[PDB]
Amino acid sequence: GALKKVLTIAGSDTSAGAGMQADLKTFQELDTYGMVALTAIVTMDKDTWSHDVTPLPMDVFEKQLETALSIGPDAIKTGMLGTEEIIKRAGEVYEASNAQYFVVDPVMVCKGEDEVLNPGNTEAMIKYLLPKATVVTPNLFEAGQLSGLGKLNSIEDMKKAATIIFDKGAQHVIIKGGKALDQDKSYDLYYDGQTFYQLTTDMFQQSYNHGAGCTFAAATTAYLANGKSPKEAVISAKAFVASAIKNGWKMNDFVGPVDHGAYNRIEHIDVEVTEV
Amino acid sequence: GALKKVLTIAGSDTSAGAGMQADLKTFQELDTYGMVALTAIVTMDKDTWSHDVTPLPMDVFEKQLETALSIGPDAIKTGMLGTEEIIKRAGEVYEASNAQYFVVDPVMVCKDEVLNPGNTEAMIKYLLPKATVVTPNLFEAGQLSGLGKLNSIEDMKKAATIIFDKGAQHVIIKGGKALDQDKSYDLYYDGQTFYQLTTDMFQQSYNHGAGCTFAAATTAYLANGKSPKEAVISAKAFVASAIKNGWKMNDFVGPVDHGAYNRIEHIDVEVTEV
Ligand SMILES: Nc1ncnc2c1ncn2[C@@H]1O[C@H](COP(=O)(O)OP(=O)(O)O)[C@@H](O)[C@H]1O
Ligand SMILES: Nc1ncnc2c1ncn2[C@@H]1O[C@H](COP(=O)(O)OP(=O)(O)O)[C@@H](O)[C@H]1O
Repeated sequence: GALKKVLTIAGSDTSAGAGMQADLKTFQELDTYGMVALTAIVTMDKDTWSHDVTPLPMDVFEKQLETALSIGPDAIKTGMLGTEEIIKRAGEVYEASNAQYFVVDPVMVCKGEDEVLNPGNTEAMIKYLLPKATVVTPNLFEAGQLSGLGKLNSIEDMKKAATIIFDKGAQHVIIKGGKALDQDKSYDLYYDGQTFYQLTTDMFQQSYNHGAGCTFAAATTAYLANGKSPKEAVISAKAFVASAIKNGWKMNDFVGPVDHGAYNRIEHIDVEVTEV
Repeated sequence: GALKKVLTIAGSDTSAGAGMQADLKTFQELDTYGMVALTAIVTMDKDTWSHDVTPLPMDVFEKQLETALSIGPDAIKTGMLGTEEIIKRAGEVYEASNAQYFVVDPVMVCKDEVLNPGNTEAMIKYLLPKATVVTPNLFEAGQLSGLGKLNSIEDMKKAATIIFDKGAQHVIIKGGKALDQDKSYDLYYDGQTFYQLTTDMFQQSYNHGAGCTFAAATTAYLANGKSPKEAVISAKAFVASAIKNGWKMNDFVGPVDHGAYNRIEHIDVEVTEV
């Protein structure tokens, strides 16, 4: 049958490792028809790599959503969304569409590493996106914010956060451990409301991992669209991103992206799956 | 070795078949590191499919170029560029970069007339003399050459000569549906020899993004080390498969399948000196 239509709602990462660029790249690697409704353009200073976020006007955001809704996505992913207004609209486009899958990557920006910048966006994601999400994909910080637990440091903490987030309406929860968990291996925790699954790969180099989160969530969405269950989709996504990470490369002294095409071009990576 | 970094200077096609979307998708298919400096956003009315083109401000355009230049592209493609100002800056950024390859897709909208011939003039002045490859369709080639309507391979040879002499190192004029409908003929010229490139003419219903995809593939193939002639032949094969495997999105548009070459099938290109 036809390619599945997969929409991301996200900003442009000019460096092209994260943002909508990671999304579209990943959708393409996974044999789906990628689409984007652009929210903002992120650029980087040539000397410091300091970010500058330029919002797109709401009129143009809405016109893009109108076109995408008309086309009719089979699955929708949200990336980093910067305002309450866009968060609310993203949930509404999903609800208006005939998409069967909604993957929410609840991206938050930090003022420390234990302090959120812009707590209002967290409340808006809880209010508008969690109750709609097929899969929500917080990192360890984000999971602590969504759950209200604060700092999480263990699989047991992640289980508690997943329970809470599920109870807030997300159908499936994957709490990424990854670098933030800082163990010998890379652990994530998947929950479906009944069983907790720990997903494990090797922990690869950490220097060039830009776009890992976006890519994981994008892969999850494409795998869902192509007919994997949420559990299978997150397992497959972890393999996909792990290869991308292993094969990350140095862009400059400030960043290096994952290699989105590594899973297909270079190597598959094994994922261990255990009940916890 | 490292992925080649390939930048497109292009707008967003919200429908995702053409524009920067086709470019990034094609770059990815061809095992390069795709990047975009966005010039504009094109949206379509849900009921009539009427297009609205929203230019992006020059300040955000410049911020993107600074980032992309810092990264350091190995190859740059230009897509549909809306203003003489942008056309000029695109050539400048190529020269400022260490990129070895510049692929200019001289996209025009036919309104033997364009909306603003000043854009054609700016392409001639600022882009053609920097281009490794320029990739006009039959209409665009008439405009760039000053010949108007082209009807034949012979006309295409004249237009290719004129465009080459305006300073493009290599010229491929796409005939496609405009020229004939039993086969899809293109004319490649390197200043020395004229080559006709041929595939079968495939379905014509769902061909959205074909031109962008062709120029994007040319760019990636040059970045990955194919000569200009081999790059354009490979690009024609790549897009031929994408066209053959095109599909209906809605009543208004049917995109090419950018991944068809690698996932579905290759298509051989017949090459003959003419
Ligand atoms: N260096 C690494 N090696 C292996 N897996 C990793 C690594 N970094 C992250 N991951 C995995 O990549 C995915 C994305 O992780 P995420 O936590 O979103 O990235 P970040 O560290 O930016 O927050 C998760 O599946 C996570 O386990
Ligand atoms: N229906 C078709 N069958 C086979 N090849 C085609 C078809 N339509 C276009 N082509 C080829 O696709 C490429 C892009 O052509 P074209 O669509 O003329 O560019 P443009 O969109 O800029 O008009 C060329 O190599 C052309 O020969």
